[PDB]
Amino acid sequence: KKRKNSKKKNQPGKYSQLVVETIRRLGERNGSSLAKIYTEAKKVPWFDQQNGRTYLKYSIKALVQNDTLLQVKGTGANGSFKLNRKKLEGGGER
DNA sequence: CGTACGTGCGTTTAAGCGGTGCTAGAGCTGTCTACGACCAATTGAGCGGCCTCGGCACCGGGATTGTGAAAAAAAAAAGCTGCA
Ligand SMILES: [Ca+2]
Ligand SMILES: [Ca+2]
Ligand SMILES: [Ca+2]
Repeated sequence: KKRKNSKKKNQPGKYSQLVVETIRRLGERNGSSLAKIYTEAKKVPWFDQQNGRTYLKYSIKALVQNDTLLQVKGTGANGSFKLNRKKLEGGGER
């Protein structure tokens, strides 16, 4: 349907998935923080201890831009990120 | 319940050792006089004694500040549902 419309929607990577799973899994409040999600994110056996935190940082920055996720205050530290996916297109928009 | 610490490995580092070589500077000696003790005479700073009057302790009255109770809202929290 037209040009740059009805697009691929490439499935996110295992860390970007873990960020979303973890945010919903313990999410019933006004925001889930970077440091919070990291705390039991690393409980997962395949999680790369040395870099994982940085991967989760890449994910959250991209998920917010995607409009998959949204920040309650979300500048640098604390941030707090609620999945804003609920009331949206869900299919992508420019 | 989360992870900071303790353990134990293999790998890396530089302390420790014994030695040599060089000389700064610690420390000793001898000399000589500037400086401090000691003294006697002089006298004025600082002592005790004494008097006074204004600060400050104490009081009463009023202004002000902070606390706690009760009632009522805002909010998290909890237990309760069917679905999916
Ligand atoms: Ca702790
Ligand atoms: Ca000397
Ligand atoms: Ca006096």
